Amino acid sequence: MTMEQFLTSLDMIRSGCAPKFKLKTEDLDRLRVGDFNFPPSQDLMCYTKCVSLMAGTVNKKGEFNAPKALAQLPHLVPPEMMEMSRKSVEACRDTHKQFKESCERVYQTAKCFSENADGQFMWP
Repeated sequence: MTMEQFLTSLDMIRSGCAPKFKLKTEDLDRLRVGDFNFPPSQDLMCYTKCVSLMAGTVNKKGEFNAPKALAQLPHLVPPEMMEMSRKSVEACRDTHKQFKESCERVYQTAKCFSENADGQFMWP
Protein backbone atom coordinates (compact mmCIF):
# COMPACT_ATOMS: atom_id res chain seq x y z
CA MET A 1 0.00 0.00 0.00
CA THR A 2 1.07 3.65 -0.46
CA MET A 3 1.86 6.16 2.30
CA GLU A 4 -1.52 7.84 1.66
CA GLN A 5 -3.44 4.54 1.91
CA PHE A 6 -1.52 3.70 5.11
CA LEU A 7 -2.33 7.02 6.82
CA THR A 8 -6.01 6.60 5.95
CA SER A 9 -5.96 2.94 7.08
CA LEU A 10 -5.07 4.10 10.60
CA ASP A 11 -8.54 5.64 10.91
CA MET A 12 -10.25 2.61 9.43
CA ILE A 13 -8.50 0.24 11.83
CA ARG A 14 -9.33 2.49 14.78
CA SER A 15 -13.04 2.50 13.72
CA GLY A 16 -13.24 -1.32 14.13
CA CYS A 17 -11.76 -1.26 17.63
CA ALA A 18 -12.52 1.99 19.40
CA PRO A 19 -16.33 1.41 19.88
CA LYS A 20 -15.52 -1.75 21.91
CA PHE A 21 -13.86 0.34 24.71
CA LYS A 22 -14.17 3.43 26.83
CA LEU A 23 -11.31 5.58 25.52
CA LYS A 24 -10.09 9.17 25.87
CA THR A 25 -9.47 11.06 22.62
CA GLU A 26 -6.30 12.61 24.01
CA ASP A 27 -4.89 9.10 24.69
CA LEU A 28 -5.63 7.94 21.15
CA ASP A 29 -4.01 11.10 19.74
CA ARG A 30 -0.88 10.38 21.68
CA LEU A 31 -0.72 6.73 20.55
CA ARG A 32 -1.34 7.94 16.96
CA VAL A 33 2.00 9.88 16.99
CA GLY A 34 3.77 7.05 18.88
CA ASP A 35 3.81 8.73 22.25
CA PHE A 36 3.26 5.82 24.71
CA ASN A 37 4.82 7.86 27.57
CA PHE A 38 1.78 7.96 29.81
CA PRO A 39 -0.04 5.41 32.06
CA PRO A 40 -2.57 3.43 30.02
CA SER A 41 -5.96 2.39 31.24
CA GLN A 42 -6.98 -1.29 30.90
CA ASP A 43 -9.35 -0.16 28.07
CA LEU A 44 -6.49 1.46 26.18
CA MET A 45 -4.32 -1.62 26.54
CA CYS A 46 -7.13 -3.90 25.33
CA TYR A 47 -7.67 -1.45 22.46
CA THR A 48 -4.03 -2.14 21.34
CA LYS A 49 -4.82 -5.86 21.48
CA CYS A 50 -7.96 -5.41 19.27
CA VAL A 51 -5.84 -3.45 16.74
CA SER A 52 -3.11 -6.10 16.72
CA LEU A 53 -5.73 -8.92 16.40
CA MET A 54 -7.02 -7.13 13.34
CA ALA A 55 -3.43 -7.01 11.97
CA GLY A 56 -2.91 -10.70 12.78
CA THR A 57 0.37 -10.10 14.63
CA VAL A 58 -0.87 -11.51 17.97
CA ASN A 59 -3.24 -14.29 19.11
CA LYS A 60 -6.11 -13.96 21.66
CA LYS A 61 -3.65 -14.63 24.46
CA GLY A 62 -1.70 -11.54 23.28
CA GLU A 63 1.32 -13.58 22.18
CA PHE A 64 3.24 -11.77 19.43
CA ASN A 65 3.93 -13.94 16.34
CA ALA A 66 7.21 -12.59 14.91
CA PRO A 67 7.35 -14.87 11.82
CA LYS A 68 3.74 -14.04 11.02
CA ALA A 69 4.19 -10.35 11.72
CA LEU A 70 7.13 -10.32 9.26
CA ALA A 71 5.01 -12.05 6.65
CA GLN A 72 2.15 -9.65 7.35
CA LEU A 73 4.22 -6.39 6.98
CA PRO A 74 3.61 -5.87 3.20
CA HIS A 75 -0.13 -5.76 4.04
CA LEU A 76 0.26 -3.47 7.07
CA VAL A 77 2.91 -0.81 6.43
CA PRO A 78 4.02 1.05 3.34
CA PRO A 79 7.48 0.44 1.69
CA GLU A 80 8.87 3.57 3.53
CA MET A 81 8.28 1.92 6.92
CA MET A 82 9.17 -1.70 6.12
CA GLU A 83 12.71 -1.58 7.44
CA MET A 84 11.86 0.32 10.60
CA SER A 85 9.05 -2.20 11.23
CA ARG A 86 11.32 -5.21 10.47
CA LYS A 87 13.85 -3.88 12.99
CA SER A 88 11.12 -3.28 15.54
CA VAL A 89 9.69 -6.83 15.15
CA GLU A 90 13.17 -8.16 15.95
CA ALA A 91 13.80 -5.92 18.97
CA CYS A 92 10.36 -6.48 20.47
CA ARG A 93 9.72 -10.20 19.76
CA ASP A 94 10.32 -11.13 23.39
CA THR A 95 8.65 -8.22 25.17
CA HIS A 96 5.46 -10.27 25.62
CA LYS A 97 7.19 -12.80 27.93
CA GLN A 98 7.53 -10.31 30.79
CA PHE A 99 3.74 -10.05 31.04
CA LYS A 100 1.02 -12.64 31.45
CA GLU A 101 -2.24 -10.79 30.83
CA SER A 102 -3.14 -10.62 27.07
CA CYS A 103 -3.96 -6.89 26.87
CA GLU A 104 -0.86 -5.89 28.75
CA ARG A 105 1.31 -8.19 26.59
CA VAL A 106 0.20 -6.48 23.38
CA TYR A 107 0.31 -2.96 24.80
CA GLN A 108 3.88 -3.50 26.08
CA THR A 109 4.92 -4.84 22.66
CA ALA A 110 3.37 -1.78 20.95
CA LYS A 111 5.11 0.54 23.44
CA CYS A 112 8.38 -1.32 22.59
CA PHE A 113 7.77 -0.76 18.86
CA SER A 114 7.26 2.95 19.61
CA GLU A 115 10.45 3.23 21.72
CA ASN A 116 12.56 1.17 19.41
CA ALA A 117 11.28 3.05 16.38
CA ASP A 118 14.23 4.73 14.75
CA GLY A 119 11.73 7.01 13.01
CA GLN A 120 8.15 8.28 13.46
CA PHE A 121 5.89 5.52 14.72
CA MET A 122 2.08 5.67 14.26
CA TRP A 123 -0.54 3.57 16.00
CA PRO A 124 -4.12 3.35 14.63
